[PDB]
Parts: sequence; structure tokens; C-alpha cells
Amino acid sequence: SGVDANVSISGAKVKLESLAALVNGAIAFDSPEESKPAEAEDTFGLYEDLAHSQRGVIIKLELPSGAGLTADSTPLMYQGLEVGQLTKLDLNPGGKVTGEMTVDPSVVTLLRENTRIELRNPKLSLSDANLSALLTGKTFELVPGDGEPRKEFVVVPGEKALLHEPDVLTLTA
Amino acid sequence: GNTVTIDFMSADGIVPGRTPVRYQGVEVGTVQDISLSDDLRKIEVKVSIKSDMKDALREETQFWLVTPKASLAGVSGLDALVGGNYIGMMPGKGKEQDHFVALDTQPKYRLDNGDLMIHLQAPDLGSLNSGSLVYFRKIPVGKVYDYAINPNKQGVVIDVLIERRFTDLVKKGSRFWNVSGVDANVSISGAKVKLESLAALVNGAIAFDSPEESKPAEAEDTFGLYEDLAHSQRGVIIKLELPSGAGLTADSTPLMYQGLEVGQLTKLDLNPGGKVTGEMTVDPSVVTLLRENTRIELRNPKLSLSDANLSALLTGKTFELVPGDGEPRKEFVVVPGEKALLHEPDVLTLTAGQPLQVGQVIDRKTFTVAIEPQHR
Repeated sequence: SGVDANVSISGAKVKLESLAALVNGAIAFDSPEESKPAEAEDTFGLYEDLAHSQRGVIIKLELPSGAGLTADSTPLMYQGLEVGQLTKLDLNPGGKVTGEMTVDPSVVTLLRENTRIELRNPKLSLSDANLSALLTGKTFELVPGDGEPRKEFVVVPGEKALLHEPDVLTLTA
Repeated sequence: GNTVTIDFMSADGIVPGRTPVRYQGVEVGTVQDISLSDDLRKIEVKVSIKSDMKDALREETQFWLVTPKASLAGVSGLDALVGGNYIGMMPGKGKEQDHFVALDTQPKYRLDNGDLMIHLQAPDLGSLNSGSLVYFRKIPVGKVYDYAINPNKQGVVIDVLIERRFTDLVKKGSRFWNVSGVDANVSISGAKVKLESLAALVNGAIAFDSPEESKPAEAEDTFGLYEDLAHSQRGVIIKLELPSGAGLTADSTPLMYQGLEVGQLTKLDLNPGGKVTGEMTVDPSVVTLLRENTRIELRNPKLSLSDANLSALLTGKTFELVPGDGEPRKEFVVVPGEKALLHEPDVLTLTAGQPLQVGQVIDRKTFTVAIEPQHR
């Protein structure tokens, strides 16, 4: 329901909904193949948008600071592709910042112990001046590990990525 | 005169006196009475019928109440406003029945004449309301008849009508694509916004193209709907194994050759194990060049000192075609632009992108380098 603009970098297009959907509002719904049929005034939850209705797994993140992070625009990268999307970004008492993220199921098997997640930063490449990276701002990164599945993670700064590794030679900017 | 009892959930603007029963408008009779039984919304309407139609009156004979419809989606009050609320019927080839249930609305009817009926498969309906229009070169040649859901919940089956005088236009190879809704078409260094016609937006529409050589389709032959004219393009498909789709986009990344766009990446997916694979469409005019030892490399928008090319920077990454010679092939492995010199039919490989220019460094660790075949 309602209509907005969808502005994208280096070109844009604006198509959201049908005329009746805007004059009157509307709902849409999807049905999993395997579930059982609901009945008898069974309650359900409405999601404000198709994006928020996406069926992905939830991950809790303890963050250093959400300086450039945005609650529904910051993506998760892997092999150059978006797989996940930050969903919630909140301040806890004591100054700690915590968020929660959605991930596509196709990658969830990679989420295991010694799987680290690092905030990358858009770098000023001398060779390939990548404008889109600069415009996007901060972005996370996935780097799979091996071990038991886990769902709570601590995000590491991109600088300290080498430090938080299974194997690394630490000596005593 | 006859008697027929019809069950109505509701009977809004009906009077026993003048509610003439019509069959495509010809009066079949009039309602005799309207009443109810045990106050349970079983509105029994007794109807008189001319004996000529009495024979065809059978089990499958359907009935419904027409009504003026000035709602948001409805204009079907053309006759009910003038002639009053009549009721419509359709004869059936049942056995016989006298007690009936009125259908809630007017059902869809099939003209007996020689037209064409065909089926479109679509994962979603789009903005195609019943009555949306079918075009050949923006000439209407038929309309949407009905839509429904296949037994599996993973698709939609539309069935559509084509007039007699155009039944030759529909071929087996003919492609259908949706034309509906309106967007903005923003381009760099200037933009223009023209998509579709007013009716195409109010109602939605389909367009279709017919290859010259194919055979005419017939008899409810299924077809595939393409969401847009672009996705309906007739080009050859190529599978690509990629290093990483950092800047790649599924329907914006083009293929270059001699400075011109020839192809367009279509699909971009992550395979298990971290491998990335995509698929691309190419114009037929270049497909003959796709052979063995034909390499495809991802180029990058370079910061040219001389010709500061803004459009290249804005576009981001782009592929490149460099023809080879050999057997035709359809699977390719994309090479990084840095390693383009390495993956060549002839190259002098010795044991990080520094020049030598007569050659370039390939990698460090030990130094691996390459020299061009002409300078070999």
C-alpha cells in the first residue's frame, strides 16, 4: 500500500504497486509448500513490507559503534554479493551497541564457530576508483570458518581482522 | 409459463413484477415471486419461463443477478441503470433440475465462434485485471479472458483470447511479454521517461511478437510470459564461472565488444562452496565469435589521465569480449582484468602488476611474470 520513489545510484526506476493497491491499500501473502493449513481465526503477524517479510535466519551482533551503520540499508557481503541485511540497530545501557541481522538460508551452513564477521570500510583504491563503494559507505563481510553452528557473534573492526583469527602470530599503528 | 425456484444469498433490487430474465438480453421470462424460507437467507425466487427455453433448462443451467457497479473497479451498470436489475442465465447440458442456486456474479462465457484460446504461465499476475488488452505492435488483437492458479502453489495460469482475423499471428516461437505499470528511466547526463500508454497503465497489458518462420500455435498451447520486453529478448545464453560479483549486477552489467554493448548479464547466483556463477544473454550477431580459446575478462573503469571519462566511472565494472578461434562453446570462466595476459593461447610465462612496456608482472610470493606473444 502507498507509493514511494526508488532512487538508486547511477540510474533509478520507480515501480511499486497497482492503482487499486494505492487507492485502497492492499495485502499480499505467501504460503510455504510444506506447512499445514491454518484455520479457525488463527492469528498471524503482518509485516510492513515485503522485505521485512523475508524468510531468513536471525543473528545477534555486538558492535563497537554504529557510526555509519543503518538499520535496514547496511548489507552483508560474501564473495562480492549481498547475502544478508542488517535489520535492527539499538543502544544498550552501558554504552554497548547491539544489532540483529537477517541472512539468506543458502549461507547459514557457513555460520559456525570460528566464523568471524568484520566491518569493512570503503577504501580509496588508486587503481579502480569505485564510486559505488564510496557512496555505499560502511559494509560488513563474511569469512567462513569451521565448527559448531552459532548465532551470536562479535563484530571486529576491519583493522583488527588479522588479530581475531584461528591462527595468527601475535607479538609484543 | 413455467416455474423455477432459485436460491439467492441476497436479492437487492428485485421486484416480482418486472425482473425480466435475460439470456444475452433476450427475455426468457419474468420473476413470479421472491420469498424466503426459515429466515436462513435461502431467498427462493419463483420464475416464469417461456416454454421454448424450458427444454434446455437442465442441471447445469447457471443463474446470476446483474447489478449496477459504480465501485472503484466496475462500470458494468450500462443496462441495469436503464433496464433495471435483471438477471442473467446460461443454459446447461445437464439432465434436469427445478431447484437452483444463483451464482454470486456473472460467470465468464465462451463465444462459440472460431477464435483462439491460449495459456500463459506466469509466476505472478502483475497488474493484469480481467479485460487487460493484448497487443501486436500496439494494435489490440485480443484480450485477457481469465486467470487462475495451477494446482501447485508455485505459479499462475492465465488463459487469453485472440480474435479470428489474427489467429495466424500466433506461432510456436512467438514470445509474450507484459507491458503494464509505469516507472522512471533515469540515465546519466540526461534522462527521459516514456514507458507505456494510458490504457496500458490503467488496465495493464500484454504485447507479443511472432517469428516469421515458426508454425502457428493452436489448441490451448501453453506459453511463457516475460516480465519485460528486455527479458523477452531473443539472445543466446552463456554460463559463467566468476571470481566474485563485487560490482556485478544481474541485469545492468553489459558485455562490451569494439566499444559497443552486445550482451547483458542476466542471472547472478552464489553456489555452495563459495563459488559464484552467472548466466548472460548475447545478441546472435556475435555468437559465431564464441568459440574455444575465446576468453572473457572483467574490465574495470580506469582513471584515465588524458580522457577523464565520467560515464565509465559511473558505470563501474564491465566485461569484455575478445574473440578466438576453435569449436563453439557455451561455458566460460571469467578472468580478472589483471590476469588477462596470462590466459592467452600464446604467452611467455616465467618464474605485482608492474610493467616490464613489453610485458607485465603476474604475481609475487617468487615472481611470476608474462610476456606478450608478439614480443616473444
